[PDB]
Amino acid sequence: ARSTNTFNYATYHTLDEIYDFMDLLVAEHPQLVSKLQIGRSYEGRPIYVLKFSTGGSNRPAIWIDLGIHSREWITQATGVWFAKKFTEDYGQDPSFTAILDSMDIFLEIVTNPDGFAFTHSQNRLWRKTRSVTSSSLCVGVDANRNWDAGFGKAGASSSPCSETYHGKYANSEVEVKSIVDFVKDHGNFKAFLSIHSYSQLLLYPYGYTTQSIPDKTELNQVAKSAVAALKSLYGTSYKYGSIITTIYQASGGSIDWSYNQGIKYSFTFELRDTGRYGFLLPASQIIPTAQETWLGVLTIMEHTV
Repeated sequence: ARSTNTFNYATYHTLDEIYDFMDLLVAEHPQLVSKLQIGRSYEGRPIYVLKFSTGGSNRPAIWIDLGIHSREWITQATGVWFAKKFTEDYGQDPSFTAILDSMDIFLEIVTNPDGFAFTHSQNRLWRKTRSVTSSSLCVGVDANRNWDAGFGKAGASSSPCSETYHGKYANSEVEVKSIVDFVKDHGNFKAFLSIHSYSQLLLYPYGYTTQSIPDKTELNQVAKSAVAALKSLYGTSYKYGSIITTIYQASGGSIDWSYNQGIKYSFTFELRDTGRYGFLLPASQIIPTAQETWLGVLTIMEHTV
């Protein structure tokens, strides 16, 4: 509210509160955090990214996006906790301190602002963007099927009314193109993590093809380690593997795109739970979910540094 120290991390927040939170955090830690606007959503809402850095010029970076699918509230709530966590652990935790002393972390808490606002306003289970097409009465695109990676192939729908509609063409959604341009312009990202829910899974490329990535052995071992670390707090069990062998074929996914850009450490997290509550995860599970997930993310970060 008035300070990130009085902000209630154990409850779900609206878009305005999360945006106010960003300004508070930047005001409290000006030498570490800065807020960047990488674009504007379809409905004109600013798209913000928090940059955590201790200095340098274009240092190797880590990308983390959450809430690309709006109804997955546990992701945006985890993102807020993450932001605060970075500021409290720098200079306290030896490992995280070493990471921030050599690398920058870019965090996008609300990747799909329009959808998020909608879930609070009209439909709690809305997942797509809110772009309109004259071609249909239906609204929105599945932003995680809109990337240029096997775009339009099996694992996505060509129907505008579908929950998995991929869009008219790759990167048609400004919420996606804003990330694409930013990452390509930066040119020095080493890891790309996209957070979702639910299912308790840690996945790596690919989803659109059965082809195995040349870094499978390494990513599979990193995934195994991250899962072990995450489980150490509350015993939460995760499964890991490539997207297509673990779930099913899925085209136009973000990490398939990032990996094809040369970002080796591309992973997607599917948080709690396994179905008991699903997308409506109780607010009482926010902090413990965030705490365990942190352990997994840091593990991946340690391997990138």
